[PDB]
Amino acid sequence: PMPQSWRGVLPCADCEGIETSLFLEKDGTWVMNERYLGAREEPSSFASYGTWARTADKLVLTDSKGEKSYYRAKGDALEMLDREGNPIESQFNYTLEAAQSSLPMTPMTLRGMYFYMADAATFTDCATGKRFMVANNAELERSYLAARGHSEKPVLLSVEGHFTLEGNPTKVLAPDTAGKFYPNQDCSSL
Repeated sequence: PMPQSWRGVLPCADCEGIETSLFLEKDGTWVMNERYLGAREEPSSFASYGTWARTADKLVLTDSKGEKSYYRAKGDALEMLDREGNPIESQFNYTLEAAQSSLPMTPMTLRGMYFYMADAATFTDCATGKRFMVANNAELERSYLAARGHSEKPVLLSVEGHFTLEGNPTKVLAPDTAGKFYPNQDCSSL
């Protein structure tokens, strides 16, 4: 009671990965194929065969040259082990590699002091105190005015938006939703 064909891509110390496929045959023989993605090696792939014996859950593969290797089949998974039964493993990191890509377009929420005047909207962000330009948007500007009443003062605003590049190439806040102005409050309040 166990499957007879396994696939998977394993880590390559010198490439994108190794396309691995193990085939367990009825006649107690096996054949393995390894293909190197992103190869800089002559034979982009090489296969191996031999006979296999399986104990309870363990599996021992003896190749065409008598060289052994071990696996433990837990479900649909086939784990590579050392002869003691421990799984062979590698430690993985989490590092962002320098690359160049465009500013995200995913909207995020922002809390800031919005201020519009003479076709120029600015938004002093409560969180970083930094102040960016807000892409012109009729409705937003209307609402702002309608909320600042008898005063030319900046109004707290909560809007969804993302940063984009505009002309004058300069960062600018582009709204993604109607705003929600809060006239009486400022950043400190809640």
